[PDB]
Amino acid sequence: MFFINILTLLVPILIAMAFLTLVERKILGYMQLRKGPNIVGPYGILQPFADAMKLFMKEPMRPLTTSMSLFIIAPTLSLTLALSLWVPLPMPHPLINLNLGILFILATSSLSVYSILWSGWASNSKYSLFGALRAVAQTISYEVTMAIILLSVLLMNGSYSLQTLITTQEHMWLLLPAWPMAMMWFISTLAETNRAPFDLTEGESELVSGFNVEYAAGPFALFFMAEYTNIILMNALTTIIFLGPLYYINLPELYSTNFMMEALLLSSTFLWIRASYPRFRYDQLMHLLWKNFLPLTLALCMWHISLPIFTAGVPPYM
Amino acid sequence: RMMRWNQERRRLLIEDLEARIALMPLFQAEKDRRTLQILRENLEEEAI
Amino acid sequence: VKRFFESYHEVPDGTQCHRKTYITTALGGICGIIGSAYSVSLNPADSTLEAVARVGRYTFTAAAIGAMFGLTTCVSAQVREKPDDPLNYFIGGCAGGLTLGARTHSYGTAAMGCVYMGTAAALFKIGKLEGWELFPTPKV
Amino acid sequence: MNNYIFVLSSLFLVGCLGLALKPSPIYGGLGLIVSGFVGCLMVLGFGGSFLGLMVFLIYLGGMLVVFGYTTAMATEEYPETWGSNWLILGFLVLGVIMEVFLICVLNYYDEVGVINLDGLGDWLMYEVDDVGVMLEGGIGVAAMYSCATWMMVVAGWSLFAGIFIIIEITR
Amino acid sequence: PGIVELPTLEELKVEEVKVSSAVLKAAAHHYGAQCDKTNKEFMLCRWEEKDPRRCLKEGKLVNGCALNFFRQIKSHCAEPFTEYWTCLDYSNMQLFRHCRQQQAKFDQCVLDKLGWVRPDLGQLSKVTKVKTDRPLPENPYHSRARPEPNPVIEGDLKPAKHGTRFFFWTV
Amino acid sequence: MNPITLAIIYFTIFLGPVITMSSTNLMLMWVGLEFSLLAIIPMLINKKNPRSTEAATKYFVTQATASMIILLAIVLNYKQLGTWMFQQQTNGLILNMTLMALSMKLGLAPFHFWLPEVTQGIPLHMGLILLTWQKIAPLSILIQIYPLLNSTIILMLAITSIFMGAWGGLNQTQMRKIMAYSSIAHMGWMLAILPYNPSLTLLNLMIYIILTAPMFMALMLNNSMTINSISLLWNKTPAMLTMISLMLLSLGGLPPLTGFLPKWIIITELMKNNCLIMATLMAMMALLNLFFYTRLIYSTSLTMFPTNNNSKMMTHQTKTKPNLMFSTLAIMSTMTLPLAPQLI
Amino acid sequence: MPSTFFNLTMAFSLSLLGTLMFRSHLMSTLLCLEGMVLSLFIMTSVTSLNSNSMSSMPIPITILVFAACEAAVGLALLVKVSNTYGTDYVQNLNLLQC
Amino acid sequence: PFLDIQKKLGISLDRHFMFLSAEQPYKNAARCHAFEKEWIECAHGIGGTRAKKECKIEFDDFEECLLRYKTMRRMHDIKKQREKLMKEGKYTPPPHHSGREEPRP
Amino acid sequence: ISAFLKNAWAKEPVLVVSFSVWGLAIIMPMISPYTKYASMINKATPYNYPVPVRDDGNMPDVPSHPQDPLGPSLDWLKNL
Amino acid sequence: MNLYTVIFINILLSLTLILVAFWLPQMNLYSEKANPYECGFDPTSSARLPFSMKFFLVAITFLLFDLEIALLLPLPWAIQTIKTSTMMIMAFILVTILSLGLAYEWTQKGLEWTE
Repeated sequence: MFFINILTLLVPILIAMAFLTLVERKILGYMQLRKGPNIVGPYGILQPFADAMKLFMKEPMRPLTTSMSLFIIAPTLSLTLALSLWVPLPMPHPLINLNLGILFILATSSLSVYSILWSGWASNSKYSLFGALRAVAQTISYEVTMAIILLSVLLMNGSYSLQTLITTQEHMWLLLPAWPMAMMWFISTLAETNRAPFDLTEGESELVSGFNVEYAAGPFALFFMAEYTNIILMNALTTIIFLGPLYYINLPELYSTNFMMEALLLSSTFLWIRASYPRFRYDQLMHLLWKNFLPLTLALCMWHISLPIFTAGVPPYM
Repeated sequence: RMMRWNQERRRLLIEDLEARIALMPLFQAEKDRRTLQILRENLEEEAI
Repeated sequence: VKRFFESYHEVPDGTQCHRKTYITTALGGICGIIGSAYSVSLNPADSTLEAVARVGRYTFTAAAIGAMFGLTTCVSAQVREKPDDPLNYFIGGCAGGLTLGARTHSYGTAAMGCVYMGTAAALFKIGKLEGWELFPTPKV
Repeated sequence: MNNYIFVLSSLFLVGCLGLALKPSPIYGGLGLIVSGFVGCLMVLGFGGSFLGLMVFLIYLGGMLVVFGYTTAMATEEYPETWGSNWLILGFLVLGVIMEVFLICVLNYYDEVGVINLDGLGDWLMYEVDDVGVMLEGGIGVAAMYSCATWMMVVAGWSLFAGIFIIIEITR
Repeated sequence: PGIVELPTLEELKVEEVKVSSAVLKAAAHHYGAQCDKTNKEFMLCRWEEKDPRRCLKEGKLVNGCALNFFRQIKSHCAEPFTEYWTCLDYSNMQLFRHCRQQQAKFDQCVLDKLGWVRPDLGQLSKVTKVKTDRPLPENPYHSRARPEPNPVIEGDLKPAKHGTRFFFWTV
Repeated sequence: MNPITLAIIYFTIFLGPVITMSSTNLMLMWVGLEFSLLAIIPMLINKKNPRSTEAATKYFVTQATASMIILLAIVLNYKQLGTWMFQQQTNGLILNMTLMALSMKLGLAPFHFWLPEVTQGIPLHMGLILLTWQKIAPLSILIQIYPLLNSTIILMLAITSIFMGAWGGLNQTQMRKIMAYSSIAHMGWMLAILPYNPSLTLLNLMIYIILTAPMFMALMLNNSMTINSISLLWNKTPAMLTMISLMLLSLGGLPPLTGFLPKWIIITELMKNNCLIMATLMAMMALLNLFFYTRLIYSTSLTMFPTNNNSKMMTHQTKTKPNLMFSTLAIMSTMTLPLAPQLI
Repeated sequence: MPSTFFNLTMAFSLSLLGTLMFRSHLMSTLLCLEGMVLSLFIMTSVTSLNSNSMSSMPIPITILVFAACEAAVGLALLVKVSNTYGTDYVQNLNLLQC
Repeated sequence: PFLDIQKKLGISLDRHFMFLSAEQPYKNAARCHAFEKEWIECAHGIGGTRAKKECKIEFDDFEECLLRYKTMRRMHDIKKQREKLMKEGKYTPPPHHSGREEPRP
Repeated sequence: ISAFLKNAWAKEPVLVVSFSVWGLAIIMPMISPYTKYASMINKATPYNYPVPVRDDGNMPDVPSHPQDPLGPSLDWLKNL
Repeated sequence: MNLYTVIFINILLSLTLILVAFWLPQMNLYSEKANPYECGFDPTSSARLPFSMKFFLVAITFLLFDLEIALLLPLPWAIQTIKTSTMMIMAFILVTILSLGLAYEWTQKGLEWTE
C-alpha cells in the first residue's frame, strides 16, 4: 500500500511539473501579447508530452572530452533529489514524518547544487565551466541567509518538524509576524531554483547554455524536469511555512486544496517575475545578498531570539 | 497573536505531560515485570 | 617475538654459537633495514631499482657485521676459557668494525669502527654482568 | 538489517581509502561527499540525528568551496581518476581485499573481540530510556547555551579570529 | 561472581490492565488524582531501592489499584468514557484539544455519579509526600567501604635543617 | 597589519597557551593548541615573500597532522574511560601516540626536520615566538600526564634529538637555523628529564627561554642572520660583544655560567634514577653544542673580521634599539649560578 | 559498536597514512586531513550516543568548528602558494633547503 | 591542570563535564552512572598510585559496564552452544523465544 | 548626528534598519514585564517525573496528595 | 524502512529514464559531432586549465559563516532551557560577533571582488 501512496505522490507531481512548462509558456505569451502553445492538442495541453517524447527520442550526445561517469550521474542526482524533497512535506499528512524535516530539506537542497557543479565540470567545455563556477557563487550567496531565515521563522515553531507548523499557523499566518523574512526567503527561493532574475547558471544570453550546454536528449530533459519540480517544491515550502492553509482535523481535504491554491499562486508569480524583470549579474547577486539581506537577516534573527523571551511566548517543544 | 497562541500551547503541553506523569507508574511496573520475565526465560534456556 | 632476541643470553657465551650468530645476524639485519628505509625516504635515488639495490646493500652489510660479531665473540669465548670476559665482546666488535671497513673499501673505517664498536660491545657486556640498566623506570 | 551498520562502516572505510589514495581533487571531493553521507547515516543509525545532519550540511558547504578552489588552482590538463593510474587502481583493489582478509583474520583469532561478525548487529544500541521524552541529541548540543558556555566562547572566538586571519593571509 | 537472583515466572504474574494507550490517556487525569498513594509508594520504592526485584509486591498493588479504578469507571461512567477515548484515539497524537466537549461530558458524569474531581493544570506534577513502613535502604548502591585516606603529617613548620642542603651552598 | 588585527592576533596567540595550561579537559587543551596554530600563521606569512609562504605552509601541514593525532588520542581515551582526561588505566598506545604527536608539535627529533626550515624562512621577531612561547603549551600537556609516560620512548626521543641537534648545528652557517638546532637540543634535555621530575623540565624551559630571547633580540638589533653578518658587530656595535660571548657560552653550558645548572641538575636526577648510560651519552654529545657556539664566539668577539667601507655611515648614525629587557635577561641568565639553590 | 569503532579507527588510520605520504597536489593532502576530521567526529558522535552522555555532545560540534577554521587557513595558504608559483605543487616548496 | 586558575578563582569553566557521572540535561544520567560514581568516590583522597591498586574492583566493574566485553563473550558462548546443539538435533527453540509468544502488556 | 543619520536613512536604509533592530533586540528584554515569566514557564513544564520524597513526619509544606492546596500553583501561568 | 524504499524508488526511476534515453534513440557517432562545443569554432585551448576565482576571499569566509550557522542551529531546543538569561546573553554575543566580523571584512574590502 505504501507503494501505492508513493505512486500517488510521484506521478501527480511529475505531471504537475510537465504542465508547469506549458503554463509558463502560455502565461509568458499572454503577458507578451501573444498566445503561446495552442495548436498541439486542444489549447496546447499536449505540448509537454510532445516535448518529452522528442527529448527522450533524440540521440543523447556523449562528447569525447567528457568524463562519462559524472556526466551521466549528475542528471540522475538532480531528478532524484528534486523528487525526494517532496517526501516529507505535510499536505497535511507527510508521506514520511521526519522530526528534522527542515534540516532534511536544507541538506537535500544543498546536495542539489552538486548536480550542476559536476555536470559543468564533466562537460569539459568552457561554457560548462563558466556555468558551474557561477552556480558555486549562487550557492555561496543564498546558503548563508537561507539557514538564518529558517532559524528565525522556526523560532516561533519550536521544533524543526514541518507538521508542527500546521498547528503553529492554526489561528494565523506566519506571514504577518515575519513578512520581512518572507520576502527575503522568497528571493532566496528564486535564487536557489536558479530562476529569473537569478538564472545565471544557464543564462542563454551570456553563456550559450550553462552547465547543460553539452547535454542533449533525455539526459538534458532530466535537468529541466528537476528544475520545474523544484520550483513547485520551493513554492510549496513557502506555502506551508508562511501562508499557512486552513487545517481542521475534521477535513484534511481543506488543507490539501487550500495549499494547492496558494502553491499555484506562487508558482505563477515565479513566471510573472521571469517575464517582468531583467537578469542580475553574478557578482551583483552575491553583493545583493551579503550586503543587504545578511545585515538585515542577522538583526532579524537577534530580534526573533528576543521576541519569545520578552513576550513570554516561548514556542512549545512537542 | 503568536505570544498568546504560544502561551496556550504551553498550557496544553503541560496538560499532556501531566497525563504522561500520571500514567508513568503503571508503565514502570509493567516494564519491570516484563524485563524480569524476559531475563528469567533467558536463564531457563541457558540452563538447558 | 622478543623471546628470540632474549634467548641470546639463555646460556653464557662460547656455547650455542650457531644460534647466537643467527640472533646477532637478525639484529644487524633489522638495524640495516631501518637505516635503509630512512636513507631511501630521505635522499631518494633516481631509479626504483636503485632504491631496492640500496636497501639490499645496507641490509646485507648490517647483517654481515652482526654475523661476524656474533661468530667472533662466541669463538673467542669458546676457544679461551673465559666465558663472560668483556675482552671477548671487544674482539667481536673489532671484527665487526673490520668487516664494515672491508664492505666500504676503506682501512680508516676499519680502524675507527674497530675501536668504537669494540668499546660499545665491551661496555654492553660489562653492563649485563654488573646489572646496569638502560632506559630505566622512575625510581627516585 | 543485521549487517546494516557494519556495511555502512565498511563503505566509510572504502571512501576514506579512496581519499587517501588521493585522486584529483574533484574525485577527492566526490569521494568525501559520499563518505560524509555514509557517516551521517551511521550516526543516524546510532540514535543520532542533529549531529549527522549537521556533518552532512557543513561538509557539503566545505566541498562546495573546495571544488571552487580546485577548478582555479588544483587543476591539471589531464586530471587523474582512481582508475587512470594503474598503481592507484591496483592498490585500491589491494586495499579492499586486504581489509576483507584482515576482517576474516581478526574474526578467526578473536572469535569475540574487536569484531564479532557472528553476533554482529547484536550490540548496536545498548540502552534506551523507553518512556522518556527529552532524550534528543539536539538538547545535548544546545546545552552549549546553558551548561557549557565556555565551549561557545572558545568556538565563537575561533571563528571571529578566523575572519581576520583569513583576510590578512589573503592580503 | 555470584549467581543473579531473578524472581520466578510465577511471582512475575499479575492481573494486567490490557487497555489501550488512548484509553489510558483519557483516564489519566482522574487516574492521577485517585490512585495516588499507591502509585507514589511504588515509585518511592523504585527510586529508593534502585532494584526492580525489590518492589514487585508494591507494583502489583499499583496494578490492583488501576484495575479497581477502571472497574469503577466501567460500572458507572462507561459510555461517556467510551465516546471520550474513541475521539481521543482518532486524533493523530492523542491531543486533548480536539475532544473537549466529550471530555466535559465524561468529567461531569464522573463528578456527579462518582464524586471525582479533575486536577487543575498544576496538580499532578508537584512533588508529594509519601508514607511507608518500608525502611530506608542503607548502602543502596551495595557500596564497598571507602578506602581510608592517607595519614596526615601533623606539626609546626620550622626552618630547614642546615639550610637548603644543596651540594655546597651553606644556606 | 592594522591595529585591530594586531590586537586580535596577538591576543589569540597569548590566549591559546593560557587555555591549554588552565584547561582540565583534554578537548580544551586541544582547543588551546589549535588557537596557537591558527593565530601564529598570519604573523609568519606577514612578509608575503616566496620563502615566507613556503615556511607557513610547512608549519601548517605539520602542526595540523600533530593536532589530529592528539585528537585521536583524546577520542580513544574517551571511548575507553568515558572521560576527557588521561588516567592510570588508560591504554598505553594512547599515551604513546600523545607523546609522539606532542613531540612533532614541539619539533623534537626524529620529527625535527620541519623546525629548521620554518625558522630559516620566518623573520627573527617571530622566530622568537616560535622557539619560545609556542613550546609552553605542548610541554604543559606532557607535564600534566608525566606519571604515565613511557621512559623508553622519552629517552629514545631525547637522545635522538641531542645527537641530531648537535650534529646539525655544525654544518649550518645561518644563525636562524643554528638557533633552531639549539632549540632541538635543549628540548631534548627537557623531555629526557620530564618523566622523572618535571620541575627540572620546567627549570630547563625557563633558562632556555631566558637565554634564547636575549640572543634573538641581539640578532634583531642589526638584523644579523649569518656568521659573516654577525662578524661585523665589532664595528657596528662593539658594546654588545661581551654579553653575546657570555650568552653563547652559557647556552653551550659551561660551568660558571647558568647554562650548567640545567644540565648538571638533570644529570644528577638521571643518575639518582640509575640512568647512567643515557646520562653519559647526553653529557658527552652536548659538547658539539659548545663547539658550534665557540665558532660563533671566535667569529664575533675574539677575532675582528673584515668590514666594509659603508659601515662608517652606520657608525655615524645613532641607535636606539636595545631594550631594558635585553640587559635584564642577559645578566640574569649569565650571572645567576650562585643563586642556583633557590631556582631548583 | 565494536566493529564500527574498528572500521572507523582503520579509516582514520588510512587517512593519516594518505596525509603522511604526499602526491604532488597540496589540495589532496588538505582533503585527507579533512577526512581524518570526519572520522574523528564520527568516532566522538557514536561514542557519545552509545554512552547516552548528552553533556559530551557539545564537543563534536567544537571539533567541526575548529577543523573548519584550520581548513580555511589551509585554503588561504594554498591561494598564496599558488600566487607565488603558478600551481599548488609541493615540489616548488623547496627553497628553504638552503 | 598545569595552572589551577579555575580552582584559584572559584570558577568552573570546564570541570563540570569531565566524566559520564556529571549533571546531564533534564536529569538523564549516562550509562554506568552508578559504576563511575562508585569508582570516583572510592578513588578520592588516596593518590592515583594507591587508587590504581585499592579501587581496582570498582574500576573493573566500571569498564565492564561501559564496554561490556565479558557480556559479549558470554552471549557469544551461549549462542555458539545453541547452534552446536541445534545442528546436532538435541535442542528446540521454545515458543516464546521462537516467534510466537503470549505478549505481555 | 542629525545630518549623517538623516542621510543614512535614505542612502543606506538597510543598515539603519539592521542597527535599529539590533538595538531594540538588546533594549526591549530589559524593558518588559513579561521577561521574568519565560524561565518560570520552562520550569513549570514537567518533562521528568516528580519524584516523591519519603515523609519523615516533619516535612510541613510539600503536600501528601496532588490536589492538596500546598505546593507550587500554576495559577500565574493559567492567567499569565 | 519507508524513507529507504522511497529514495531507492526515486533512484530507480531516474536511472530507468536515463537507460531508456540511452538505449532507445537511433544513434550515429562521428568525430565532428562528438568534438567539444565552442560557438561553432574549435577550442583554442582545453577547459582544464586554471580558472582564476575572483571571489576566493568571500568563498573562504563562507566556510566560517556556515560553521556559525551550525553553532546557531540548536537555538530552537536551547530556548527550552531554564537559564533563559544566559542563553540570551550567549546568543546575542555570538550574533554580534558575527556582525562585527562581517563589518570589519566589508570595511576592509573583503567582499569587493579581486581584479
